[PDB]
Amino acid sequence: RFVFPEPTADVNYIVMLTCAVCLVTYMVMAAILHKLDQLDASRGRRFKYEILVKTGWGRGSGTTAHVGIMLYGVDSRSGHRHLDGDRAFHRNSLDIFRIATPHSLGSVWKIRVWHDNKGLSPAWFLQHVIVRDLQTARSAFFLVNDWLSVETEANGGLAALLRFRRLLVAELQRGFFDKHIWLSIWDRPPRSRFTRIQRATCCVLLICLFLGANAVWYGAVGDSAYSTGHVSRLSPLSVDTVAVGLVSSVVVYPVYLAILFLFRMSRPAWCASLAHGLSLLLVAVAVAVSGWVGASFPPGVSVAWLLSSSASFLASFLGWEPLKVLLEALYFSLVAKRLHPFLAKEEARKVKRLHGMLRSLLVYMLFLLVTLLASYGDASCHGHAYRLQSAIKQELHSRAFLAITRSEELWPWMAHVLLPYVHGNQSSPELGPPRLRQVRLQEALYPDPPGPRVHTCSAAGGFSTSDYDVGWESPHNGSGTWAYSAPDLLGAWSWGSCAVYDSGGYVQELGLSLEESRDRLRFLQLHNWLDNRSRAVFLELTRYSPAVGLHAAVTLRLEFPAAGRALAALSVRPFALRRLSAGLSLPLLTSVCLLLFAVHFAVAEARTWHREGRWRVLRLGAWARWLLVALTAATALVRLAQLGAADRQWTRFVRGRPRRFTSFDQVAQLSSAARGLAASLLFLLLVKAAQQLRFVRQWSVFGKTLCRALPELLGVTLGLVVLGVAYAQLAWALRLWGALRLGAVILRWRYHALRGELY
Amino acid sequence: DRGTRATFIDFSVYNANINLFCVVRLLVEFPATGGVIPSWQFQPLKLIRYVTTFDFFLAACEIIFCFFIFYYVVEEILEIRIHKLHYFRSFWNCLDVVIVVLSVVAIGINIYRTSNVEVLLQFLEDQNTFPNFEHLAYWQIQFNNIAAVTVFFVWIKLFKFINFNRTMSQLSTTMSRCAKDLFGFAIMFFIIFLAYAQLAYLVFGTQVDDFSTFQECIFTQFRIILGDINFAEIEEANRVLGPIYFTTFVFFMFFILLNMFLAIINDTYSEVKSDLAQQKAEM
Amino acid sequence: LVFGTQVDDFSTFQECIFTQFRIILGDINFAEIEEANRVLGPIYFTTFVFFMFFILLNMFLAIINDTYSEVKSDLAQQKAE
Amino acid sequence: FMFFILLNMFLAIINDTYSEVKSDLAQQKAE
Amino acid sequence: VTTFDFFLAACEIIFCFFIFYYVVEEILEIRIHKLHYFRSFWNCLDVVIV
Ligand SMILES: C[C@@H](CO)CCC[C@@H](C)[C@H]1CC[C@H]2[C@@H]3[C@@H](O)C=C4C[C@@H](O)CC[C@]4(C)[C@H]3CC[C@]12C
Repeated sequence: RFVFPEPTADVNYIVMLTCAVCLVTYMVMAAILHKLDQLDASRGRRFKYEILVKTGWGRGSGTTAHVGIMLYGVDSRSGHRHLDGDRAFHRNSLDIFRIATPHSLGSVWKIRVWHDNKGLSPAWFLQHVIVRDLQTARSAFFLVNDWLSVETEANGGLAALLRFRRLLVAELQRGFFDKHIWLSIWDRPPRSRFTRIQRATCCVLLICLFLGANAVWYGAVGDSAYSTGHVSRLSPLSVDTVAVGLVSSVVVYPVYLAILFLFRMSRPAWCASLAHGLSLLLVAVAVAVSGWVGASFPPGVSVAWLLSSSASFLASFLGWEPLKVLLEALYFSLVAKRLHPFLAKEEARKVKRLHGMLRSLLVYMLFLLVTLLASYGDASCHGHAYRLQSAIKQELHSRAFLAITRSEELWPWMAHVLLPYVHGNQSSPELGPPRLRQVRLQEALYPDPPGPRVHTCSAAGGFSTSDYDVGWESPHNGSGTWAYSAPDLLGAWSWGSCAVYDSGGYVQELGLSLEESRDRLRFLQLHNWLDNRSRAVFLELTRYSPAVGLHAAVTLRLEFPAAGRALAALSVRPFALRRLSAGLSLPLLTSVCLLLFAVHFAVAEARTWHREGRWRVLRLGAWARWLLVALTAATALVRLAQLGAADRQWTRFVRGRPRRFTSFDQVAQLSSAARGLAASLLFLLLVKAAQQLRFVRQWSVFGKTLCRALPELLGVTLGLVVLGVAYAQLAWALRLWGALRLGAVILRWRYHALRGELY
Repeated sequence: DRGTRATFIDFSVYNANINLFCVVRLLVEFPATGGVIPSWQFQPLKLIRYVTTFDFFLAACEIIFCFFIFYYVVEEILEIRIHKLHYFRSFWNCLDVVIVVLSVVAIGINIYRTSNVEVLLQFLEDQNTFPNFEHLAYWQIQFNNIAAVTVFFVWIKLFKFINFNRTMSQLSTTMSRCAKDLFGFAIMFFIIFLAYAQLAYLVFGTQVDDFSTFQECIFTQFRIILGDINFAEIEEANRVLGPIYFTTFVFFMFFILLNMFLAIINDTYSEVKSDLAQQKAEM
Repeated sequence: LVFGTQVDDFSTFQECIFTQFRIILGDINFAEIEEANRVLGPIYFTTFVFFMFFILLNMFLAIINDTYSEVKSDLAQQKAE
Repeated sequence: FMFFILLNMFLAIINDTYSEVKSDLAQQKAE
Repeated sequence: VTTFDFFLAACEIIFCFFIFYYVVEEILEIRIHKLHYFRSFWNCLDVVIV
């Protein structure tokens, strides 16, 4: 019930890219958490009004005591300092509680306090914190405010025999976002010792272990349920992928609980510094095994593995960690039943900025991952495409075709090199007969004076659309033998030299076998099919290679700038015919994920548009956001359109394969465009990754010295262009002008000034 | 048949005048998409070294080289253990470890390969059978690829020894101080370089054959930087994104990005010289 | 050491120096450098252009750019002295 | 002597002309 | 018919966008900002050019 496959060497880039992204995000997040933890370490030793407990209820109190105060309430919790006063807690030594406690909820039960001293004390009981409404009014200035003792029952709202409910609610409210590992890298309570950074190590350990376990199960266990393979459709049954995700998460959970237990309660003297090492091994091993088991995935289970990993991550975030914190709270409540679970205020905005950067980083990394998948999901049938197109160009004698001018050697060319290429013993299986759609114009051309061409082609007119007969025009009885064959609205725009062409014109099927096709070719040659105006010829058939699984649209074009001379151009476009009805292939998943990101960016833009109101125009940020959204939406829509068009064309073909053509060319166009756009989109992201390099004190100048000198560079470019247009208005240059290294002096001066202004 | 995918032809020659075997291998590859791809390899091995006095001279120099590398590794272990620990913030000691590692790898390869010559003896038993010299040529190539990098670093290390007057010392100071800040711009420039590389690979990497591979894209960009490649084929490859890419690359990374390197060096040298000149107004 | 047997442009030693000088003028071939040694050849080519056109040829200009300004300043001050 | 020692004096002259123009303009407009 | 006149068409589109930007920018200088103040010889060119 196990197998060591090692079948092939063709690596699967999906797992490698996912692992690389998951480690890079961990590295950068740890870099941020380093400073976010150094701030807390320095701070190791409004929310409401000015709390004031200045009282003189007692005397002769030359001792010390600690008065802890807890600001209860959801999303806000913080302790308080000791009972230090103005005269060392002595007679009438009580000051206002002006302690930094930024945690305070709304009109909720934000009241909790306790006292701990060296045994007992005199009748020195400060009344309460007299803070009603001065800054935020988290509560009113009214309480019991009388004599008390140790462990004061400071209950409130806006014996205690029922310790159970109170203990459970307090423990849950304190640990519902601290023990929960996932969203705890933001809400770590101060004065703790869990270090604020190894929390990220636990998260990366979970991610890598999930990836490794899922990669092992997919393509390493197919004996017990042999349900995988050809009988397993990659489409999510919603009964199976979730199940394997859940079982993987459950089985991997205990080692996480062991490594966390070794982390928590370690200062156990110094074992924490060992634990990191363990992690830096295990994740690597996990990545390693992925890089060994994922190399031989069939091309359909890769999306299933991603879905399983996502489900596994979402499972351990929607109840498993809450279950752990709940059981911990019950264990604490039922075991030992513990009863207690401008100078220096600028740092608040720094912490807010760091939290914002940390939150945006995850979205950036997810977007980078999804666009990397959309780009390089099939970055293995890419060199094969180049080899296939080169081979097709070579065996068609492209050089011999690109060097013909007269409109007479075309027939010997086709009869000698093309027809033997189409037919034969085996001879490169074709998947489709050829076609000879042809345009006439009806606006008879005349030869130019002696000389090949003076400037360009000209004398265009209205393309003919009528019907004709053998030879040419003679409709006598009924429909013409050479019908117009009206153009389809999908598949056109070859964009030749003289004009932009379309898929309309008079066609020829060019037979099926070599003998009949050759005879018909000669028959139409002698009857003057191609000697008249006949702007274009448009020979284009097909190609398909089963070994790699790639189709190729081949198009040959001879164009007539003048009667007697031609111009040759060929285009071989390789692509992969992936239908939309093929299930949940990776391009479809990436397309439906990119639309969600586009919608998110649009929502985030409108939420600020309507918050600031209108006239937010004239800001570069809005234009940049609205162009990024448009680019993402265009990419997704073009990919989806290509997927739909492929299915449409394939169905049309399989309908009438014997004697149809079906012109797959349009698909080859869209597959190109959908591959270009994404290639640009990723580019933008990469450029952004350069700019965010400015978050280093030493390297922040490289952006300032380039944003400051922009007007000068534009002025120099303006000088260049005006001298360039002058150079032609009197009727090299660019080289000599660019050899001046003009921008260098401006950049040097700006750099010197910025460095001088940096100290 | 149609199923074949590769063909090899192998032989070797002696050329008894000088003492140098020459092994010849010819490969022909048949891709599944059709076509033929040839390749060749001629390797001048030497296996009967000890004939002339110069050979004994070379052996003696090899022994002395082993003694020298042993001396260096001993004096490096002594320094790492019996002196300052974690002395890696120098770049003058991180160079010694590289040199000694490369040298010991070269010596290990030489001991592995030179001591392995029994195939020659087997051929000399009966000389009507194909000799198997393929492994020896591979290991000779690997040994050359290591020695050629070892000598480079040995030559590079000489820069430590040139501070014998004011001018060389100040040039060294300028060159060292200008490395801490050039590092950031180098990273930010290589990021954009790789962005262009991947864009070109994705767009033109199917019909140009100069962009047919990522490293080929990098080499093509470097050649364009030198000023060697012209876009006379890119328009045929693509007319929309071809000239746009070419113009943007040749404008942003040859008129703007490439001058920050000049600016940083110019400013660093100026401030260093000014500081060293002011160092005389106090004395 | 790497290309001194099969390119024919690095056969002798001085030939290597002259070939590098021609590379400085932008006259590289690269059709044989990459096929004579697929690894360690392109590495040499790439690390040679980054350490010459970016670093080591921007240092002569820096010295000649600083000294010219310094000498003009001193000479103008002396003339106005 | 043509690419290293003689080409760069031209660039130095251009650089000095730019710097002098900048300094003179700054002095005039800040006077 | 050419591969250069399309660049000219793109430049014309960019020019139309720039004119839209300058016309959507000038109306605010008369409505929100104090109006009937053109004795500057600078607000004069801004409107006549548009
Ligand atoms: C405000 C300040 C900072 O304190 C920024 C400095 C910007 C400034 C150097 C820039 C802004 C526009 C540029 C000119 C261009 O518009 C057309 C030309 C014509 C050409 O024949 C020669 C060159 C020249 C004059 C340009 C000279 C430099 C200029 C004046």
